[PDB]
Amino acid sequence: LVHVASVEKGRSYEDFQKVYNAIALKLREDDEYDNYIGYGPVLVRLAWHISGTWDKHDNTGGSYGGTYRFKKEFNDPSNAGLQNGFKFLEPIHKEFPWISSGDLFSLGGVTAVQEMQGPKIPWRCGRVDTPEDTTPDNGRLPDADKDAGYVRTFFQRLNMNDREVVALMGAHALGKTHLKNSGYEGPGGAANNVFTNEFYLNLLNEDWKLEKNDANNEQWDSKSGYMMLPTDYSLIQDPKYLSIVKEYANDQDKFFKDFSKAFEKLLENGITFPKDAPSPFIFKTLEEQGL
Ligand code: HEM
Ligand SMILES: Oc1cccc(F)c1O
Ligand SMILES: Oc1cccc(F)c1O
Repeated sequence: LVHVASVEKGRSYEDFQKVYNAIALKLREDDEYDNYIGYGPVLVRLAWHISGTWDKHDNTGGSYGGTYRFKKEFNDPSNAGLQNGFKFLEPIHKEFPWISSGDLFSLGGVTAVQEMQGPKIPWRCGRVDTPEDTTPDNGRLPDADKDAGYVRTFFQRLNMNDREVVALMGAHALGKTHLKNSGYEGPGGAANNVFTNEFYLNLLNEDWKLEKNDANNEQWDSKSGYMMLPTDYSLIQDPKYLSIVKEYANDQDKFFKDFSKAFEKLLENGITFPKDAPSPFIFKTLEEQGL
């Protein structure tokens, strides 16, 4: 199955920078959400979850078709809590009805990363909505109560290697787990609406204890009041992952560059870009625009 990017008719970089700006201004305005974390982290998780249904074997799922807008995918237990990100983006969809759903959901993630002082993430337009019967079944997103070999095998379906997996997981510096959404509770660090390499530093430097939470699931807790999922902790249990965790803990710029590449790839998996498609866009932040 082939999904060819098709640019929204007549649109160019300036149109998409306007959408970026509207998302960014709303992120600034709606500061109170989730005890003043704001909507940045949930938009990053949304962009990942709409992309992470992809299957390299048959090109099903993926960001292209925008299928999170349909009940089956919206209601995936794995997506619990993401309705908050969807609701955030609704007024943006209303203001800019011409942008496709997959373009909007993925651009929401890019905008959140950059507005949270993360790396620039080049972004390409042209995802096209596909109908309800193209929605992937539930169960393609990963479980958190697993070990390193699970994580490695899982991410092969998304064509991600060890370095790409460890870089993508650095997004777990952002936001928090919520007991009602996932059966895990707590944040992973102190700077959880600023994009940094703190995930790796905390994995290496905190004193972690394996405890049960109030949902009767195991998670790793620090006396600092941080937590890691079992799949997060697996990155320091496996020797190959551990090497890369140490690399990103010791090189902020390398983490930013590798995350940017892996996150763009994640958001673009499944999409064929015509040879004459526009180059990827690099959006200016509000701060760079003096806005
Ligand atoms: C083995 C892979 C992964 C597992 C099992 C996993 C699991 C989870 C779980 C259980 C939560 C908590 C959800 C909640 O309770 O609200 C969460 C949060 C989050 N995840 Fe992951 N995830 C993984 C990979 C990723 C990746 C690849 C990204 C993006 C690059 C990502 C970004 C986030 C973000 C930003 C949050 C915070 C959401 C918020 O604060 O609302 N995750 N993840
Ligand atoms: O209906 C929608 C609301 C928010 C974002 C979208 F992409 C939508 O299709
Ligand atoms: O380990 C974590 C995963 C997602 C969000 C967080 F806040 C975490 O500490």
